[PDB]
Amino acid sequence: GDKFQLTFPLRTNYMYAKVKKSLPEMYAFTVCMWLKSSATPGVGTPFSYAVPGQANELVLIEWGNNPMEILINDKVAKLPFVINDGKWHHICVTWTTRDGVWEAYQDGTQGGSGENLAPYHPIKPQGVLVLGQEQDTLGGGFDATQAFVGELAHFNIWDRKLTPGEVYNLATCSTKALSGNVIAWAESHIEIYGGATKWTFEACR
Ligand SMILES: C[As](C)(=O)[O-]
Ligand SMILES: [Ca+2]
Ligand SMILES: [Ca+2]
Repeated sequence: GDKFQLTFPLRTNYMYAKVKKSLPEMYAFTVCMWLKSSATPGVGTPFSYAVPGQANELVLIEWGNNPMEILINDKVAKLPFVINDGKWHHICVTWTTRDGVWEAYQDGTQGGSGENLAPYHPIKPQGVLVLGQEQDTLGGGFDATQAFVGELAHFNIWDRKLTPGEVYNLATCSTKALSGNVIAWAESHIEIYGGATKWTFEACR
C-alpha cells in the first residue's frame, strides 16, 4: 500500500520516520521521492542515513541559506533542484562509486550531473535510515534547524542506476513505474514518530 504521504507540519527535533529496513553495501544507487514544501530559505532534510563512525553516510539536505546538497560519506555535491514552491515535485539522484559520478533529475528531467563525489567508496551497510531529520548520532542527534518541513511520498531506493526512461516513468506515474528493490514505499515499511502524520496520496492527480 503505497498511496500515502507523510506530512511534517512544523520545524522540530522530534518528528521523523524511521525506515524499518537498512541498506546493503551499495556500489551504485538511485534514491527518488515526491516532495512538497513551502519552507524557506531551505526545506531541510528529506532523509539521512547514518552508520557507525559516519552519521552523514548518505544525506539530502537544504539547510538555511545554503543550496540543496547530497552528502555521501560527509562529502558534498550541490544539486540543481528548486522544489520549495509549494507544489509537488519528483526528484531522483543516481550515483556510482565509479569515479563518483552522479546525475540529478527533477520532475522526470535530468538537470544536473557531476563527478568526484565520494569516489571509490561504496555506501556502507547496516545503518539507520531516517526521513525528515538529519542525524548526528546513529539514529538520532536531530537538529530542528535542519528538519524537513513539508510532505513526502514514494520514497524509494534501488542499488543500481535507473535509466532516464525509468525516472520518466516514476515522474509521470506510469503503470510501468518501478518500486525500489532496496527501499520501497509502503506503510508497513516505516515507523512514524513525534507528530509526523500519514495522509492519502494520489500521485500525478
Ligand atoms: C554539520 As551536520 C550537516 O552533520 O549537522
Ligand atoms: Ca550530521
Ligand atoms: Ca546535524
